[PDB]
Amino acid sequence: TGTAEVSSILEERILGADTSVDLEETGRVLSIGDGIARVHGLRNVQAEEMVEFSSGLKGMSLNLEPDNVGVVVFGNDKLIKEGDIVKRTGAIVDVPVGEELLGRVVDALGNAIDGKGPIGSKARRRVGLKAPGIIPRISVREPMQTGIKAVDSLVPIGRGQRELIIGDRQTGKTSIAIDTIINQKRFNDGTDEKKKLYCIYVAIGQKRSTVAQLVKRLTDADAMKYTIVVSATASDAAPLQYLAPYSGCSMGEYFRDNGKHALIIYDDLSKQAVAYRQMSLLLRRPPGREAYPGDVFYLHSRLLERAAKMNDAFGGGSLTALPVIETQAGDVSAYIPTNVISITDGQIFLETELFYKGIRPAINVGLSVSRVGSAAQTRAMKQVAGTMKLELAQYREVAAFAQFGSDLDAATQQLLSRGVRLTELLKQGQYSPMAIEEQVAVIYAGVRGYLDKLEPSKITKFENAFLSHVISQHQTLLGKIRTDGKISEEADAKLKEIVTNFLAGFE
Amino acid sequence: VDLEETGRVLSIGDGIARVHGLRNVQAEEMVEFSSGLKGMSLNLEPDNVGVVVFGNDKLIKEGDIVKRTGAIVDVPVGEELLGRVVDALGNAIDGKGPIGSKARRRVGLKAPGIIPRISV
Amino acid sequence: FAKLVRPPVQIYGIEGRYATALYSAASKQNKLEQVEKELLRVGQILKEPKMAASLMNPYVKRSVKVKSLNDMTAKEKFSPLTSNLINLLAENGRLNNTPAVISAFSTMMSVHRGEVPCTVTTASPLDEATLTELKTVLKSFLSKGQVLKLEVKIDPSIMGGMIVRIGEKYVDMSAKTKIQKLSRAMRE
Amino acid sequence: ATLKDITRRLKSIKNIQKITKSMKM
Amino acid sequence: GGATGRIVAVIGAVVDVQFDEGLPPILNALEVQGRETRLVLEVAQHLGESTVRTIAMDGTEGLVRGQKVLDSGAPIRIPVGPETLGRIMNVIGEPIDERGPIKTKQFAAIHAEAPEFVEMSVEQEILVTGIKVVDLLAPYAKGGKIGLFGGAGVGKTVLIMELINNVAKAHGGYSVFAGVGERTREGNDLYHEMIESGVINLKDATSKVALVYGQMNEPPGARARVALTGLTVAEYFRDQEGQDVLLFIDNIFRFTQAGSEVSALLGRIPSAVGYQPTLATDMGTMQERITTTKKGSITSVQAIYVPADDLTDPAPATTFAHLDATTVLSRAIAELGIYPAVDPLDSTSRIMDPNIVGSEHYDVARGVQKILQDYKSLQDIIAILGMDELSEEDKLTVSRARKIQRFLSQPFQVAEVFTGHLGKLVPLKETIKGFQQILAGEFDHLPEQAFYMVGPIEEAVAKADKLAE
Amino acid sequence: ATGRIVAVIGAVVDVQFDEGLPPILNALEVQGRETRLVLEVAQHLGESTVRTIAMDGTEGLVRGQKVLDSGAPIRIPVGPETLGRIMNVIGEPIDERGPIKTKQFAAIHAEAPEFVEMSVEQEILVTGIKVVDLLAPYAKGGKIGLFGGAGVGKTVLIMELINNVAKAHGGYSVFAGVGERTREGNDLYHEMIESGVINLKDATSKVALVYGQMNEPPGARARVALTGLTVAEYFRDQEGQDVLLFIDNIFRFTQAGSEVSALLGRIPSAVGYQPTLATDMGTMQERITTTKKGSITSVQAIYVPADDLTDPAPATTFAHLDATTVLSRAIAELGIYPAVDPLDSTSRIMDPNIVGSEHYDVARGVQKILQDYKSLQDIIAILGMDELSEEDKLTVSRARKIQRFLSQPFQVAEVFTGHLGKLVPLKETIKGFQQILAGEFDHLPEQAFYMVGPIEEAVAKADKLAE
Ligand SMILES: Nc1ncnc2c1ncn2[C@@H]1O[C@H](COP(=O)(O)OP(=O)(O)O)[C@@H](O)[C@H]1O
Ligand SMILES: Nc1ncnc2c1ncn2[C@@H]1O[C@H](COP(=O)(O)OP(=O)(O)O)[C@@H](O)[C@H]1O
Ligand SMILES: [Mg+2]
Repeated sequence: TGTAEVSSILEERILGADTSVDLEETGRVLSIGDGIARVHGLRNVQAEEMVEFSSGLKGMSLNLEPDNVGVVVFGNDKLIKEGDIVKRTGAIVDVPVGEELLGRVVDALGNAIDGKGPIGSKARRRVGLKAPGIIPRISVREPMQTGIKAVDSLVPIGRGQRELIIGDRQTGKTSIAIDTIINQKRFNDGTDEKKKLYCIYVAIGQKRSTVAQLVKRLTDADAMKYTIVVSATASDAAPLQYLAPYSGCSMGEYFRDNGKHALIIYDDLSKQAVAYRQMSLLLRRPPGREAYPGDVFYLHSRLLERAAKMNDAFGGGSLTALPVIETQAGDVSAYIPTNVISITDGQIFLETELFYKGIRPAINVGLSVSRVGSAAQTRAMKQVAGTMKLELAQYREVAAFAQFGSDLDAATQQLLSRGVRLTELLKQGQYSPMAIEEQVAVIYAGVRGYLDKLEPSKITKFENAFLSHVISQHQTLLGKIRTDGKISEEADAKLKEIVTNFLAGFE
Repeated sequence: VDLEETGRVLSIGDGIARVHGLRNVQAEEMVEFSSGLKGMSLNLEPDNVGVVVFGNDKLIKEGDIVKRTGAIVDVPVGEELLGRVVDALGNAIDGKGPIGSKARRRVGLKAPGIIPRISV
Repeated sequence: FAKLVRPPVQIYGIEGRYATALYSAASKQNKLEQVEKELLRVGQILKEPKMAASLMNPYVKRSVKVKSLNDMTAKEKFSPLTSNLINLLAENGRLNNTPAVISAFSTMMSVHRGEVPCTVTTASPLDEATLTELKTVLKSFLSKGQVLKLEVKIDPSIMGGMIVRIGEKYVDMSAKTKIQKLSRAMRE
Repeated sequence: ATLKDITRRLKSIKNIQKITKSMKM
Repeated sequence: GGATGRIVAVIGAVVDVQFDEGLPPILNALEVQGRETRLVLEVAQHLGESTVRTIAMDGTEGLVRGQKVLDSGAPIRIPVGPETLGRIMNVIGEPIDERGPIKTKQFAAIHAEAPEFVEMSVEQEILVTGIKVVDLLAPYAKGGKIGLFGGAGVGKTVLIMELINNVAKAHGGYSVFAGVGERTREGNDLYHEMIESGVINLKDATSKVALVYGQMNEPPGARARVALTGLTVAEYFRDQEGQDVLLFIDNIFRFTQAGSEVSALLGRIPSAVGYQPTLATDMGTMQERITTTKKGSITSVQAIYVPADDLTDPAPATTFAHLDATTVLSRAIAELGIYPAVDPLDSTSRIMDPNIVGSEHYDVARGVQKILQDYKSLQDIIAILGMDELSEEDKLTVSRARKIQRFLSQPFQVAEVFTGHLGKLVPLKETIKGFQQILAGEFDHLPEQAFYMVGPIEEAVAKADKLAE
Repeated sequence: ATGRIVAVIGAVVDVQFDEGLPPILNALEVQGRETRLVLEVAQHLGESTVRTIAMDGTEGLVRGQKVLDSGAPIRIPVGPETLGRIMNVIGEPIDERGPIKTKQFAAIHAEAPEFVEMSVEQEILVTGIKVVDLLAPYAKGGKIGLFGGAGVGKTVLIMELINNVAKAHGGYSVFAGVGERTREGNDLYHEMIESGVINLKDATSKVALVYGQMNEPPGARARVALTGLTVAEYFRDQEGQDVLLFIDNIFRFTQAGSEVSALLGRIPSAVGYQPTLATDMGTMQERITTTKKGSITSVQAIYVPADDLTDPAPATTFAHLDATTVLSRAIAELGIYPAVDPLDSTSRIMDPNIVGSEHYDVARGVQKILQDYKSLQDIIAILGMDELSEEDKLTVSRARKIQRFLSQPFQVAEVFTGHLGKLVPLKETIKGFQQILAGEFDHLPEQAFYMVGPIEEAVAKADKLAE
């Protein structure tokens, strides 16, 4: 009943002592399944270790069950045959990292796929290293600005943390990632090393044409200085989609060990869980719940808890993880959304009735929360977003009473009106991230309540005209806001004056 | 020593001690481990006996010598157990001295038939 | 792998797998009857109560089993086929399966001789002239260049008799099944 | 029942409960 | 190369063949002889003493233990060219239209890699099919994976007939239909309608659709790999023909059913709901082979079954992950009476952006979706008390949204026998003007049944005049 | 002994021993690693094969790799030299301040106390918080559980529990973070340092930290409760002290045990969990009971999945629970920090046979008057009789004063807010709420009770407000 007990290796064992295949560095391929070889030999291989197949392929080896090495094939299983010769490489699989990976779409073993030349990497980091502990890291001390006003006001991100974008399929959720990338152009144009940034978009099991659309959007927004795009599409193999987030996270770990800041966007991390379930169930590892095996939480935690700000001794480098989860019709109670919501330090939740109700971007909150999302803000946005969050918290209770709000009292009517103006301030066009200074100005206008008399369909037109007016005329005021970091009574008085005058001359 | 009346633990795992030999054993029998423990020999197979233990598996190694008692799973019984906290096997765990039981009631006999019964 | 030499009867299971390996090895090195008689000598050895009691019992520490079988091989000077066969059965721990692999490889060699395991039921104690003419017509009946090994069994229940199974082909003139065919004919 | 049926039923009665509080106010 | 082997164990498709001389690699083709027809085997795993575990495509009634198979070096090769246009072939490569053999020169191998990242095209141009709810709420893409989901009885086959008619006649290039486990009479009506409409010409080589049809009652190796046959034919019409080609795969859920059936029988652990663990990987291969490249432009409309209207089944969810512009075909709006019961509130588009299509089209589409999404919660407000207390404006937007939702229905030309109405063609600009004219407040007085089964807004005017006077 | 790694699946590696063999539930040092790789033996299958849950990243393990066997189940460093120290389930310090120089080790995987090592007296454990010790009081040997979150003051209440029990009783405490987030664990460590519970300067700290992080395998997360319980069992059994095991999460303990039993090949139970759920919770939750010598007491932060109570992990948890104090944001946005809901906190010890007739009478009066205030608050919000009666206005004034009085200034919040933190014993809470319910202090404003410790300081605050 044994797996290695077949008459081929038994016959070559008892017809005469071989000592010829060496059984330790090499190994002959036994039963090759749909994507998993169970090779015989490799007595000196270690666990999770990348071997190569004589076709010219690679493949990483797990389960070792006392006579057999469970090597999962890094490619198509058409050209691996029974009896082929495997060879050890000698090391757990590495990822070529460096500052030469930037602006070039690569593939999860660290090899170039866009065909515009090879990667000029100088050092290879071992993938799947342990996360840094308690003392080497510190908390979120820098504000990570998405550019989305709803996110940067209500649920801001911190340079130093992990923030799980969660929603149904085609409910924003990658547009927020592309806005998070394109927002960092203005911080990567100039000075301040502790502001400049490196985005890493790890696409796991997407279509490959949408990765081409993603990289064309980033190139014509000139988003290829900050960015690396790691891509393991749906045509690629199951273990190469499994190993894609750890590769990009190793690149980001290179960026945060050397002082600099970085973020990573794990697009379709649920598909990484699906690929791991595929390869484990074909390794006949015992399935846990929904056929996901035991160490799936251990997988996503070992992936996601590598993101933290570092103390001033260990550079000042920080990482920001942004995993992405498709839920199936709001089923937040599934296996993978419950696992990653228990892992991650915040969630950005997108319920979709807001999207088709016409408030885009689709961050439909109340379930959405950031567990550190007050200290990860500039004091301008801290003040304005604190008052704005309390106003929306008073608004969202009474909206079912606002569908019949016409025949109620006046205090509600004022509160619900202010909430409607703020909720239509939070909507924003796609692929146009706002800087912190102008969104502080807009949400300031909404909080101080120079909008309560206007029509609802005229709020967004006011928003665009107010952006044009404040960018064109009052450059120095946005300079005050972005250099002081806050409104200190003179920006307050000047904004009183300019918003009263522009409301006097709007129509 | 003798595989007729004693046997050796092949593999104690999650809740089962598969013990080797033990040929004179009978089904559902309290068979005791030389770790001082008890168990009951459940499913008899032509290679091993599946004895489920009556305690933790931490006290039992592999190849720990298993010995038959000779009687089906019992519990000490009587009016001398009155006033007293006992364990599930009959050992007094209240600390105030051992039990003075003389009889020994089997733990798994059948309910009476419909004739020796009479209604409430 | 190496080209595994095809055995004539595919005996399946674990013991058939060990036996096909041993047959392919002994047919590469072409000492088949030598390996067969050595396996018969091994099967005579391991029915001794001391050796089989030492082997079937656990907690005799498998390394000591391998050492004892290597010393028993080096005492009676086996060929290098069955030496490595007994060592492999000791290393895998399927020394419980060694009389069955001896039976399976004996079956494979008995088909390599060309024997056919003939079964006949006369359903009565038959005589020697009947057996002589039956072996004559059956040896003519089977094939060219193959030798039969026949067995006869009896039972008074099945009336008449003469069922003959030769090489999966089962000719059946038993009076009971004639009454069964007429029974399916009569009920309709 | 099935799962989506009870999800539909809970959605319907949560909406009826909110609208009935609205009628109450 | 043609190495012979022995069938030794037979269960359906799953047939174990023992090779000892030459072992074919995985995903191959074995010709089982001994049958009066040919039998083909897709080689997969090699378990030992060399053992291929193959899946057998025709019915295995009558396979002897110990039969002789022949081994060729083909993944599976099919006749492919301009000769295979007007003819129906099945997955092995053989014609089932009873018109002799297919005389071609070059063949093609069914299994290939999805091409490369550097060959992925980047252009996105809108495709207008003449259907209203498609043209404004989920527009198509010339060079994009169009998918239309639905349960059973929602209208996917009538919609795919309307797309085949209204697009394959409005196409100078070629077409490839792939009936992947579609029932035989609907494909038969497709073949006879194609002959009588003239897109198949039975007299000469003036055809422009190539049909690959595997029936729904074939073993799962013949019902999974027939989609790949359609992919191979339409790849040749895209790789080195140099032609804009469109492929209609109806109905890729038999692919996943076939994979789940063999994975039950191959010896793989069942995944989530009961499908194979290799669902996302296998469908990733066969949905990333089908995309437009820099060499040629190929657009793929996919009729994709969902089981009993359950969109959270993992195979429709991963199919959503592969598309570019889906279209949900619900049932509830046909319980209303709108056909096909299209959900645009669950439909997507990569093509719908204000720079791609326009600002006018985008704003009227988002206005229609905004007023239909608001109509749901407002309708649940209605459902307890009624039309009495909503407001002036609330009752006005309820009636306006209901009028729009009745205006989404459109009589198909191929479905002039289900409703009796003749069926019309609507351009894009007319759909934009009609929905912008209903949102603009022009038609607040006409009844809801005046907009029900119409084409342009002039047809709604004519039906309102017919109902009134 | 010396055995050999022969197969590796993560936290499941099995060792083939050829000689003297460790029993079930034991430790193994895998050698050749740059760190220690401790393993936990259980399952002897043959050739002395033991299925060891392997406790760290098992990349680099080779077949036939030598394993030293240490005997003991797991030895950790316990002692009074462990306070202020962060360790992980090997017993290894991960705060990078040298080793834990202690004298006595102790083995995790110990047993429950015997039936004769029990206390038959349900002594009311008095924290010192008014709302806690009046409406859901604690128990020596309790297994109590707090239902908090992020925005609520869970950390402030935890450090206030540590300081109040270390001052009032003589007990130190241990905080087992099970599946503790490394960001959240680092913030809680800096919070304890800047509050003064942990002192890095001398030997006056009050808590020992055991952080089993999420990035560790579930074999190394289902032992965090066992490790922190072993440290607290040292405090119970060699000082006879009043100890607090604070487990930050019982659901991650159950999830870690579920993933261990999933990795070990066991057929899983109901809703996705392990068969051994009630047994594992039995082992741990019955080691935290009181004895005749000490009074270990668990306060444990508990996560209910899908907001469900009938799920098996809360089913076993609430089978072992005693108090269930709710923390929330509603009464926190009412200004009271933190919003320990009493109306949703059903303590089992609230019984006049156990805590006394005066205590239970006062507690029933408080809970009844706040329930009646919630009903009359609904009616006064809808304005049906607009101040319904003099009795309505009287109970609204009384219970508004009580809700303002349930606040207490905390000593852990003293370092940045000047509201000095008071300890309020049980007798003073009884006297204060009895004199408020008796109508004695009706002539005081409601603001004179917000953030005041005892009742006589609320009198003095009413005097100092009258200016
Ligand atoms: N203004 C907008 N704000 C946010 N998201 C938008 C906006 N416009 C379109 N989107 C949607 O965001 C989606 C991003 O893709 P994504 O949701 O990740 O695809 P998938 O459906 O595979 O999850 C696009 O499909 C697009 O429909
Ligand atoms: N435009 C239309 N007008 C009238 N009926 C339609 C229209 N489109 C679809 N149908 C209805 O759809 C049904 C056909 O369903 P079909 O498409 O075969 O099922 P599926 O959607 O599962 O493929 C017919 O009953 C037909 O009445
Ligand atoms: Mg997407």
